[PDB]
Amino acid sequence: GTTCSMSEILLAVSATTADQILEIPVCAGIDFPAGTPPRYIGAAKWLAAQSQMWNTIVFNSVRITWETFTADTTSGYISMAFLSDYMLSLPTGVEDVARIVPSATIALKNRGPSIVMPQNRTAFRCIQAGQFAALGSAADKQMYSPGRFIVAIPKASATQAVGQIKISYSVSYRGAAILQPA
Amino acid sequence: GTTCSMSEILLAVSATTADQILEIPVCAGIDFPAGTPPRYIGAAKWLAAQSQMWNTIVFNSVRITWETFTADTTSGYISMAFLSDYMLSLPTGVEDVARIVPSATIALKNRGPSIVMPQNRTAFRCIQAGQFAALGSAADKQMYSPGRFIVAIPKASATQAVGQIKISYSVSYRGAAILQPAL
Amino acid sequence: GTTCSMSEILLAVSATTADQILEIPVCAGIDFPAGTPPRYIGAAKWLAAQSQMWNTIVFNSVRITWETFTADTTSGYISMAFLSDYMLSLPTGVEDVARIVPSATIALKNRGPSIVMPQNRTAFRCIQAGQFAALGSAADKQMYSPGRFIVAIPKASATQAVGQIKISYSVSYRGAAILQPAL
Amino acid sequence: GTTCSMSEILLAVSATTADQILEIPVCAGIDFPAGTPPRYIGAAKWLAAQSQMWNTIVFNSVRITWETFTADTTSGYISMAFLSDYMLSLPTGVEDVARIVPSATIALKNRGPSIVMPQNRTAFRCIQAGQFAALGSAADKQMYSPGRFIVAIPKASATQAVGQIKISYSVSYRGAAILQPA
Amino acid sequence: GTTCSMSEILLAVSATTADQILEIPVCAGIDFPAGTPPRYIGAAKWLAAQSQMWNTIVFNSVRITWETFTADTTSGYISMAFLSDYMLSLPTGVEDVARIVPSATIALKNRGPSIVMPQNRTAFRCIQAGQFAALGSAADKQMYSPGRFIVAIPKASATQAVGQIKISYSVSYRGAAILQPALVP
Amino acid sequence: GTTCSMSEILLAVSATTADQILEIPVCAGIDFPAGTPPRYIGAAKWLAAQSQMWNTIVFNSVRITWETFTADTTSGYISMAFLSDYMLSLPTGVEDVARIVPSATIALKNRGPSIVMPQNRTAFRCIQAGQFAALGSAADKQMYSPGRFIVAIPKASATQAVGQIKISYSVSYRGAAILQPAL
Amino acid sequence: GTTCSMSEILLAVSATTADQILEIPVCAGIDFPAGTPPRYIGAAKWLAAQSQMWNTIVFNSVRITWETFTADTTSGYISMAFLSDYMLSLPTGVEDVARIVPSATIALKNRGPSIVMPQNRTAFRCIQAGQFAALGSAADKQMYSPGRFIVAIPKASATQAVGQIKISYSVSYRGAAILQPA
Amino acid sequence: GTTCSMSEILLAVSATTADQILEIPVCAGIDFPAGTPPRYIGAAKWLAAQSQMWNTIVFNSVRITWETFTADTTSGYISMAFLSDYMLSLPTGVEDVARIVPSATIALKNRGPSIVMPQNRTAFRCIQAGQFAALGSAADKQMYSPGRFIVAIPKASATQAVGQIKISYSVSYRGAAILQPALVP
Amino acid sequence: GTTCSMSEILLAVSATTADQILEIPVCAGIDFPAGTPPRYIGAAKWLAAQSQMWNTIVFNSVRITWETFTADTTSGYISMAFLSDYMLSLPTGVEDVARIVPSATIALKNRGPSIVMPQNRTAFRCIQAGQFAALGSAADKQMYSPGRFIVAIPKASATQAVGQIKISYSVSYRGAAILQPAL
Amino acid sequence: GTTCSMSEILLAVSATTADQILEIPVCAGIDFPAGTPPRYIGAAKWLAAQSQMWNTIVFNSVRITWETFTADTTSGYISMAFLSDYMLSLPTGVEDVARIVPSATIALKNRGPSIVMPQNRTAFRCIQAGQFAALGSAADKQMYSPGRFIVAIPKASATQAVGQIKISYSVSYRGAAILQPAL
Repeated sequence: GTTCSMSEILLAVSATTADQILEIPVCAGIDFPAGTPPRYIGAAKWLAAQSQMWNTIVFNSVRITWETFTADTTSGYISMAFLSDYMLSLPTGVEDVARIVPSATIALKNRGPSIVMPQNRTAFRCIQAGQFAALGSAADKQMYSPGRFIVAIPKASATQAVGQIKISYSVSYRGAAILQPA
Repeated sequence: GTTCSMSEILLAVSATTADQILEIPVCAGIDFPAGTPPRYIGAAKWLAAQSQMWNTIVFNSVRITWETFTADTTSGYISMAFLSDYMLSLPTGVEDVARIVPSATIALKNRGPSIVMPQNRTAFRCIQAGQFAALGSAADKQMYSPGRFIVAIPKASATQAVGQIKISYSVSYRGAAILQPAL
Repeated sequence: GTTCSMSEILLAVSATTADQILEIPVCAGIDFPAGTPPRYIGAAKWLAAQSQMWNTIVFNSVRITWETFTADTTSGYISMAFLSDYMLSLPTGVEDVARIVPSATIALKNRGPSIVMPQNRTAFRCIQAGQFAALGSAADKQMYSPGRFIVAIPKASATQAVGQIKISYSVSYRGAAILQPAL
Repeated sequence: GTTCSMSEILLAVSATTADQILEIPVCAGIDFPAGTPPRYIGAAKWLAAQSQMWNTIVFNSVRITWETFTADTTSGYISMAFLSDYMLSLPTGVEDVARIVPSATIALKNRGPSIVMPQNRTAFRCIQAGQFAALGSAADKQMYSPGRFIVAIPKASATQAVGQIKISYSVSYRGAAILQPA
Repeated sequence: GTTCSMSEILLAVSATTADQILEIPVCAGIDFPAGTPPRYIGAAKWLAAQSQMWNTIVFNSVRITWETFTADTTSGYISMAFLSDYMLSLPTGVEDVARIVPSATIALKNRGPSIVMPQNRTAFRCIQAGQFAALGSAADKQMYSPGRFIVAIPKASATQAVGQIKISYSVSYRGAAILQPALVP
Repeated sequence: GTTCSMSEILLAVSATTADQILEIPVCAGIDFPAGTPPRYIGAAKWLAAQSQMWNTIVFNSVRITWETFTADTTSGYISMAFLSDYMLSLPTGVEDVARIVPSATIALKNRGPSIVMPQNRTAFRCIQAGQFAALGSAADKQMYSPGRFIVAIPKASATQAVGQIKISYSVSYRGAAILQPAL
Repeated sequence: GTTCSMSEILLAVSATTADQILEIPVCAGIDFPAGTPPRYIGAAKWLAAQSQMWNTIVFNSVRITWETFTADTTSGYISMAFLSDYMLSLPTGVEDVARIVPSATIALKNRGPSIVMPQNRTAFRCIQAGQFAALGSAADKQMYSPGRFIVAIPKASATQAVGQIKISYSVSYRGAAILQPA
Repeated sequence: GTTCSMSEILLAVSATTADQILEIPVCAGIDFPAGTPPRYIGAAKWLAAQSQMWNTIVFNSVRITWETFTADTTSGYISMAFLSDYMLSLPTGVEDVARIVPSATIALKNRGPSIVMPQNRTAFRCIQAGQFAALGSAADKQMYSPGRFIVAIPKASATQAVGQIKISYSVSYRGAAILQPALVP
Repeated sequence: GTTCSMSEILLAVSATTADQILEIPVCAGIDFPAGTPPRYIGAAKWLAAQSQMWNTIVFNSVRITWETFTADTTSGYISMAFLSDYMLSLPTGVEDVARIVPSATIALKNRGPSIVMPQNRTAFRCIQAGQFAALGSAADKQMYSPGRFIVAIPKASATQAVGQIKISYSVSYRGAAILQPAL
Repeated sequence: GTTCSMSEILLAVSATTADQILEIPVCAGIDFPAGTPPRYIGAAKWLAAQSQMWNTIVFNSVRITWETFTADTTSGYISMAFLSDYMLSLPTGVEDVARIVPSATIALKNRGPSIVMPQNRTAFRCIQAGQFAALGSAADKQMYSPGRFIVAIPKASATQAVGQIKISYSVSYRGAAILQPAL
């Protein structure tokens, strides 16, 4: 068992005429959009790979951050938040993602404070994304994940790139084994 | 980055009328016999999968162990050893695997001490088995691996199962990313 | 609530022309092969009985050991290992059980070090073997068990007895109640 | 070997036109009325199950308590006591259970002090209730049990429920094994 | 996240010619008898409401108590107990609820000691009663609850009121959010 | 009263086409197979003799060990374990002796760790083997013995010698007297 | 190896018209009069049995004592003494047992000081009484015993019981084994 | 529970033309020769009575002593000893009672050292003499007694009184209860 | 007077259709099977030679070990033990050598713990093997030796080599003289 | 001058109908069987090569280990030992290699303790195997070597592979020079 820390890109946000309501579950092995039908998005490639090696992972810390490709002219906001429960629905409406125990609206081109997950040190049996997408009930999903990490942006007049979002973490492994998934 | 520890099966040894000279490289991502042509054997499935997620792995510890399916009647020995260099040839002759800085001949059905790798804490950029099999020079291979883990058994009159060998380890990851391998 | 400790037999290993890939889940109440269709094997009779009395069990320690009925003539190996996760498949191939975070190949007639489960002190709601066999998803099974305890031996030319495997443990109960299991 | 502690129900007392003279032996594995012919009553289900797992049990502590389902109108008393010897007869007569080294008459609907067993730290080889009912001489039974726990109530004009009695304990196991009883 | 403490009524017990075998699961959000078909009973209205606001609840303490509306003339007993496991069946027979690790038979009109849950400080993701009634396996239900709280009384010749039972607790919340529940099959 | 310590042979194990399920009670005076009908086996001759002299014996320590006459060719396992209770049945099935609080499967020709009895310092009124075989209920037998010491080996194709098992102990006597046993 | 201590009867003395000159060797395993022809007398049954279990015995202490069944009317003396050498003859004549490095004449019905063996902590390979009676030379016998313990009483007019003599000891064993004697 | 200490007579020894081989078990409640058929002898009346009151007795100490009614003219010896095990036979032959871990031959009219039981502090469930005589196996009897206390004297030409033997003890009770004994087959 | 330490071979064990019950006395000067008629076996050649030089030898330590020539196929056990007394008979039956204060059944091809003699620092007048074989009573033999070192293996279907046993020791001499032995 | 440590194979043991009595001298430069006529066996290739570079070598530590290729069925023992003197003869008879100051009989398929050379820190002028085979008297050979490392196994019914033996060591060099050996 060994410890690890890295800063890595999660997703490349894109403004679009439709509203964007997005959620990224924090499994031991991420790499969504697993299908099928496809679900969730974002993928920290390093983590799934390194964690496909062990057997039990504790994350000491994790954070999500925003970075700006945009010119000052653009108008728009960007909400980020962190549900800790699966039984609840994904909120509909950015007006409603605006309310959370932890939330931010950094947008669109500003420094801005980094969201940080509330502490939760408990062992989490690692699984793969296909495994995780295959799961049915939320009661199942709560076995493997601290909770979905939700991000949302309102519609804009025309599609355009705007900038990456960037996870950072410290995580600690135990128990080495390399076998085929059930 | 997160730490991990597990006990896992590596291979299922089989006695055979030919001599058995076997080597298992210890990459960040194992799962041999990668081809082609196929090379090496053994596969800790959990490790390649968990480690295909990150980007840089340090193994704090690793051990190899023997376990017995055999009845007392069987005769035979089983040598295990750990070369730390690729420039050297695979020894030919079990009589010659008998000599090593670290070695054992537990065989064939006894408790027996577990081989353990000498300490080596340094960062190792993770790669896949197809990647690793594709490598040419040994000078390349030393970038990614601590060193091949060699095991050997002498010939017997008739083929038969005899028992699994079992790796254990503590390993520590950093840097998360999930991308397609270069060719 | 009371504490307890005992050394007890788990299974009587038998060499056979087919390969043997075996797994024994460590429930609060064991006594497999529960059916039906039948699954798993081994049975510490004392534990299921004593633990059918309480309601919540913590195991401070547990170990698995090998003992030899065989004559020296027999050839064969015996791998033992301990997966801590249900989502993963049972490895196929003794060559592949040879790799594990914790593993051994003591075989076939030697003292040999005892496998020991990595520490895991957390409360585990007790259930019965029929209950446990009835469970569907692995995500369910992880509620009640630390993890399956896998053992494997390679094929041999003719069937024969070879020796018992022997669990030992210290375990600690709380909460007394004696009721009929739910269906 | 592990330690344990729980609070659990033992029996549900019922007033009846006949006198009630009841005894509950404290084995390592309880779950009476074992037969046959049936003997004793009460059953802490958790304990027999948890203790069917080990091989040698020491109870650091144990207590018996009374709880009231009854309305104030009801009249009646309830004696509780703890013989430590099997060679002696079950007393006949509640008037005679009234005398003991340790005794109480809490009844029928009052707080009331909890009976507590005098200390006795010595190893006790666990057995099952069918095993225990099968035993003949008292000299045999003293091998496995600290002593019978007696409870008694006088007759009333009409049958009715009145309330549970509730054991509590701290107990400590050693030696793990799971085999078929002789 | 904030802490809270209250004393509140749970149910109003009623003697009846049938035997009464009752169980009240201790969810983060109670308010049974959720259906359908209806299951469980009792409802601490304050708790479900206050806890429908947060996201993760730890109960530091909880107790169940008996209070008497009855005249002295009435005869009957009342057992109270606390299973910590769902895999086990509801005991049948008050004679059998009489045996428990923790139990009492206060009945019917006496002071009587209060039952108290054994300590269990661990985080419990809050859910609603319809959610909870929708759950299938016991293995699911153990995710959300410490364990069912069982109460039982023997039959009597004629139906009548007898008195309330009364929960008390200290509980501690974290994580604020207010969203629509997911639809469990 | 005097103290004593010795290493001594207990039994000479023999592979056989039938399964071998064996138990050796640890009385103050051993020397089984007492009859009749005959029961139990093994006999530390020195101990019964020295202990037929006193009146009350405490054993501070005791261990059981395996030693190998066999050639490497033989296949087979050998389980050893230690029940502390008489009320329980002798397990049937070596697969089931494999599970115990304390157990080992050293077999068949390996160093292997020695089984050791869990500590139990309490006075034990000495009796003879005929006395002990005469006893009826288990509740009687628990007066005189810490608990039966069970050993088991699986069947093999043909009968053959394989090696002695070897008890060792430290024991401490009190109270000297030499009288005829009661019937 | 374990330690032990007990108080135990050795012999039941009997007055007789012949003179009584008696000796009791202190082997690791006593239980004389071993034959044949029979030799020596007295037997601490507990010791031979407990010591037939081990392999090497050291006696830290040992004492011999007198106890009185007799009425005051009886006349007679009783000498007790402890030779440490086998090469010497058994003294003939109670007048001659009267002289010793350690001796007493407690007789016949008095409290009286207990004889005690001079310290001798050295390992003594245990043997049985038949073994010991079989030995020829004294040089052989000195391998196994500290030395014979002699007791003697003068003749009286008529035979009668008079009282037991009573050994006490602390002894310490090592090395456990149970095999047939050569 | 209370402590106690007394000096009391056990038996009145009598010389006789037959050999005398006698044993007195040390139960919590003595008062032999219980029958039937009658067994053992001696009786400390005070102890059975005081101990029929409690429930669990530990004896801290106990001793046996000899006292002389005889004139100096009498010839004879008197052996006293203390077996701690029931599995063993009563020795036959005073010559054989002469050998013991603890023994004495005070006889017949002398001061003489008092025999004393080796220490053994462990709880002993009290029973009555009829109870104890009813017991079958020695393995049963070892539950209740430290061990039989044996005394023996050789034959003499004519029967005569010679003197009492006298127990002394310190003993400590716990647990008070007074109930009818169970009927052992 | 000088001190010394060496590791040396004692005997070369051979499986055989008859049972093997063997004992090796530990004299100051070994080199059995002295005759005649021949008795005992094994011979540490170095020790008799070096010790034929002095006059009084104390052994601070001594150990006996097992080493495996056999293939895994062979079945059989091997008991080793150490009687400290000559008055006792050689046990008959490997089942009976299985019981000892110190014992092991390592067999047949396993690491296995080394038997070690319990401490005994006392001066031992050196003699030769012919001298020692000439001795009659056991009471004589206890003058010169700590005690016989017994080893035993059960019968097998066909004769074959299986491996050496290997003594190790630290010993300390005093008093130098070189004279002809008495008859 | 630099330090070094490695685990390496020495030889591949083979059961054979003849008895096997083998010795491997521990020179600064090994790689036997040097001739002619050929003598000794085993070869740690890495060591001779690395040590052909310097001029004076001290070995801080060295160990020999056994590893099992055999099935449990095989019967046989395997003795390992370490003479420190050349003046003495190679023992004949595995029964006689059984006695040594340091010895083991792990065989044939068991964990088993590793033999270890007694400490001996003194400078040893390096030579080559042809050089060493050319030497005549033992008095010459003691200049360059700590002492021969002997291994032996008893005969078996049919030839077969059984397993490697495996040296491990820490060694420390001084003085660099690369010249042609003297004849």
